[PDB]
Amino acid sequence: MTAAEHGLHAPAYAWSHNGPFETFDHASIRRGYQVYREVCAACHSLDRVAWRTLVGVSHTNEEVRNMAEEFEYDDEPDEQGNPKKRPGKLSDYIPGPYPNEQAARAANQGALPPDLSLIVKARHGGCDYIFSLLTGYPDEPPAGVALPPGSNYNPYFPGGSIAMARVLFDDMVEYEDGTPATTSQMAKDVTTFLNWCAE
Amino acid sequence: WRTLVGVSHTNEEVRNMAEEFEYDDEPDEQGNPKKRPGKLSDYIPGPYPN
Amino acid sequence: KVEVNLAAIPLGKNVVVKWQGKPVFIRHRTPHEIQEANSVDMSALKDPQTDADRVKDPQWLIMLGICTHLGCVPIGEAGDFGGWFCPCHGSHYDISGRIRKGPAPLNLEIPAYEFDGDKVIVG
Amino acid sequence: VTDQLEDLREHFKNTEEGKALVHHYEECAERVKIQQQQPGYADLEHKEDCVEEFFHLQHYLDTATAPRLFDKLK
Amino acid sequence: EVKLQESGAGLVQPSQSLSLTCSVTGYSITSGYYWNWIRLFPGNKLEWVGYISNVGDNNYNPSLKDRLSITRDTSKNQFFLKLNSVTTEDTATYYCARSEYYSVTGYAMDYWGQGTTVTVSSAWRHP
Amino acid sequence: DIELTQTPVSLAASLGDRVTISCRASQDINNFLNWYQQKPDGTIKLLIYYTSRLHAGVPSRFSGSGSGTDYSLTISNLEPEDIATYFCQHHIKFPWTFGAGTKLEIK
Amino acid sequence: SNIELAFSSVEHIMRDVHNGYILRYLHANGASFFFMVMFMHMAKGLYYGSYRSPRVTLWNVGVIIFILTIATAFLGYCCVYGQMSHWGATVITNLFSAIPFVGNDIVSWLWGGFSVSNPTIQRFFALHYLVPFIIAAMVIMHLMALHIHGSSNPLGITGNLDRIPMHSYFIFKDLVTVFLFMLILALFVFYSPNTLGHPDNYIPGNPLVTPASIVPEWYLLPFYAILRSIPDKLLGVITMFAAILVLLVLPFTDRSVVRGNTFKVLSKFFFFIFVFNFVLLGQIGACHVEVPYVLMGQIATFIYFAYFLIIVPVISTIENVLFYIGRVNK
Ligand SMILES: CCCCCCCCCCCCCCCCCC(=O)OC[C@H](COP(=O)(O)OCCN)OC(=O)CCCCCCCCCCCCC
Ligand code: HEM
Ligand SMILES: C/C=C(C)/C=C/C=C/[C@H](OC)[C@@H](C)[C@@H](OC)[C@@H](C)CCc1oc2c(O)c(OC)cc(OC)c2c(=O)c1C
Ligand code: FES
Repeated sequence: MTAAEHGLHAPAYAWSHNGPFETFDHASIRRGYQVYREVCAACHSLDRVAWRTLVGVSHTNEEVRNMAEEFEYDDEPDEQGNPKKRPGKLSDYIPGPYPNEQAARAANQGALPPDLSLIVKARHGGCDYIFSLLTGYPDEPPAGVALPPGSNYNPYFPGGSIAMARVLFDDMVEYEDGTPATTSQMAKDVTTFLNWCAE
Repeated sequence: WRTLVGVSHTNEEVRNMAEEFEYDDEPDEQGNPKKRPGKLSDYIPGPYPN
Repeated sequence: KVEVNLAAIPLGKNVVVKWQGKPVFIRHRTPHEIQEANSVDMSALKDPQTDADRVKDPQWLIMLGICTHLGCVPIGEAGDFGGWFCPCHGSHYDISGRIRKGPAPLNLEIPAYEFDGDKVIVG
Repeated sequence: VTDQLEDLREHFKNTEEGKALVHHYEECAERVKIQQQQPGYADLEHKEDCVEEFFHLQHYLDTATAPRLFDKLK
Repeated sequence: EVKLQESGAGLVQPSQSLSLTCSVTGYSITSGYYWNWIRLFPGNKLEWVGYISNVGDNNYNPSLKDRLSITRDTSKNQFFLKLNSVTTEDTATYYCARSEYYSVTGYAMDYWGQGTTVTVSSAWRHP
Repeated sequence: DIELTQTPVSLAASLGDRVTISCRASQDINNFLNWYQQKPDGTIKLLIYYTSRLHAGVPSRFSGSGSGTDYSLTISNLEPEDIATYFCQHHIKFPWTFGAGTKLEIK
Repeated sequence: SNIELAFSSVEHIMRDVHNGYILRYLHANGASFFFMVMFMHMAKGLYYGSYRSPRVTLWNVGVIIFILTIATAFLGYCCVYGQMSHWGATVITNLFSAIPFVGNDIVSWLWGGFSVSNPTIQRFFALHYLVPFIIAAMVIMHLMALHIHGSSNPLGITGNLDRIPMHSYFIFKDLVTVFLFMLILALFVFYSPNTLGHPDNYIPGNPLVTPASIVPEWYLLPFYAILRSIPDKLLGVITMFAAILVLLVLPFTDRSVVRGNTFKVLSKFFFFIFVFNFVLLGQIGACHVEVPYVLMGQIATFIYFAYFLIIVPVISTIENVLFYIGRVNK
């Protein structure tokens, strides 16, 4: 198999959760959520993650309740059988951006942005792969590589041609704790948060 | 509907009976909801939504 | 049955749609692809079949995307014959969906279909 | 503050191994653009690309930056 | 790649028979399409002569149906043309060509032979 | 025997302008019309088949409009040079017939 | 078991069920360990001649159990309904389409429809629950056949002149390996739960896309490699199935007058050629169908069969004569 087909091997970063005695860095998780909400949520769903699971991990009870109440969910119909909405609660699952697959492909030129609840375990490389994909977008594809209009080059992606454009840019997000929001700082935070979503 | 065929009505009679009702179809290319006439594989529609 | 809007399908691009739970491959073949398809010697095919017996309109290659070996779905625009490659046991199919190499014994099966203006109806 | 990873990559692109690697790629990039200018390039099938050279370079940078990057992050 | 190589006497005396041979390589005559013969008269004007399908069915132009004989040799993978009792009117450059058939687009001649200029003349040529 | 008549039989133009030839038949042919390019060196290749379909290797600068009995073959320019006689044939039924020809000289 | 709910239900066990991830990781990793220990159990047999008289019935029941366990593990993998589950179900059920005439009919019957769908996943769960009890019953038949002849020993000779009770001695010796087994398994369950698995199975099954990264579960790779080595559909499935059945031939192809390899230089050597060849067959299994690998797999496949049908009988005969002329002075 040609190197292009395989994809560039994702290198071994020093994740603080790596190691038998190491837990997650919950500060990194809390930041990753913010990055997911402000940058990833517009295209990617997090269907298997329920609001209540955040409480006591990266946010307090009241914080999650507020975030949850910002979304509308279906409620039991009224006395006349008319459909009516309701604000979200802790027992609900984090909502996706699209109502269905057809809509999802429409907003992304045919491609379907996969759910990210298990993306860390659903890929060879895990965190290393995710982080490397998010920070490994060159500005231009290597010479002689024909990129089909609608694609973006990324060496870590098998085939090198990915339908997701680079979305992480310096200080595109304003961290609550004032941490320098660089592209790699954000990739390290989402990835850590995504690992928690998966495990 | 398909169970009425060969029991109390012909294939045509049931097909026509079913086609008088609407059912949720697969959404269009844009993701918007769309309806379609019923078919033999569908179940006799009820009078109330809930 | 099922319909497909051929007006949408660009030039040399593949489209996979579901029909009876099985996948249906439809390609808008380029002129070069159409030639490559009808210019192959039968003696180089374990399952001899002309491109003409497989397509009603040279522009639209329509077939069931089921590898005749053990069922997997061939990957499009892959393999050593400018066609499809089955990742399961290494079966290569050409730009006409014919079996060229590997354990598969037959060309991708052509389903029944009919044209109708800007769209086709498989089933 | 500028991206820590971008800095590290820039630093290592300047080592002897890095410069030789970018040279090898750039040498390839030239041969390619000249190939694209030639008459009848579109119909070759045996078109050259510089992914291999690029991978060799990116691999070198990764092997150097991976063990250092997180010490520079929060 | 498919190729049609023509050969044969490019000069026949009036009243005699014209014998042209088209050698096909890269594809098989018996495989599946139609193998034609066509001629370009002196002054640019094309006329379809006839063919022989992959099975052996002959379809000629009613204008010449009583003189021609488009045969083939499966073992050598090549088809022939034979126009009996030629006239100076038969003078033209003859081309053999494969015509493919698709149920929606119909017929189309995609592979043409080099072409052989034949001339009906009482002139003598070393055999 | 269906008969075709091309127009303008033998034309000329400079390297650059968009020329437009056209055929016409006695009977009504669906869209069963093919166009052929005939180089001065005695070589003949297929250009367009079934009214608008382009054959392998022919540039996009070759259109093919038409229906019923009127047909056309539009271009855009002649670079390097498309100087050759263009023919057209039908095939709804036998025998098949070609056009009168249309030389495309540059002057 | 619903095809629309399967994958999510396993995720529900993984996230919502107290200690549910421990159940799944134990079950999943437990499957692999089951196979690693079984391979060693079988290898132990080949080595010490446990398959020969009067223990052939014992061995044949074992081969039966091996097949049943493999089918069980397969059915289990299908219940997760990941990307590997779907395609595994498709390929494996299709293995039967090789049967002439009734071939495609059996597949349709196993599927219960046009393709691997709801009816297939639901029946596969029902059968996954059933086979393990059949295996338990066969294990009893296995123990019954073992009991009348007792175990053999590393010396390959009679153990009747010196026996010691199962209790205390072997009850406590088995406890040693039980704890070791639990220690190693715990290491994977808690620290490396997905090392022996595949990431693609963390993706819901999709009937329209076979990932290019598709690879069978590690314990089935050697058999998978054997099938790929044959450029013919039918012959491919037959050879793969013959790879399991040829184990039944060992009692007859072992011409040796002594049981076991302990005192046999040539047999000890070729035995390891067999073990590493099996491991290699597994490695070829994980590789793509490409030039060097295809030939290596075909030669390794040949070695696999040649071991039982050619090597063992030739080597054992030769050693019979070596033991004789190497001391008998006449
Ligand atoms: C369908 C086909 C089924 C068969 C598949 C077989 C798969 C291979 C099984 C995997 C493990 C292999 C187990 C080896 C088999 C039993 C080994 C054995 O019994 O070795 C005994 C030997 C010395 O023992 P003696 O009893 O002869 O000593 C007499 C002293 N007078 O002591 C030795 O030789 C030393 C111990 C050797 C260790 C085994 C190393 C091989 C490890 C494989 C690595 C796995 C890769 C993932
Ligand atoms: C930092 C926020 C984001 C993260 C963490 C993220 C992560 C990912 C990952 C891991 C994949 C899977 C790649 C694979 O299959 O190997 C992916 C795919 C994709 N993403 Fe994102 N993404 C983010 C934001 C976005 C945004 C905002 C959009 C929509 C504009 C988007 C659109 C897509 C699409 C279309 C794909 C399909 C790739 C393909 O198969 O070619 N992503 N993303
Ligand atoms: C109702 C019960 C039924 C129908 C049971 C059927 C049992 C059949 C056999 O068991 C006895 C069978 C499992 C056994 O063959 C001897 C295995 C070694 C088969 C090995 C096997 O695995 C694969 C696999 O796992 C995959 O996963 C993603 C994918 C695969 O291809 C891409 C394969 C594959 O190509 C083969 C040969
Ligand atoms: S399933 Fe396609 S090659 Fe085996």
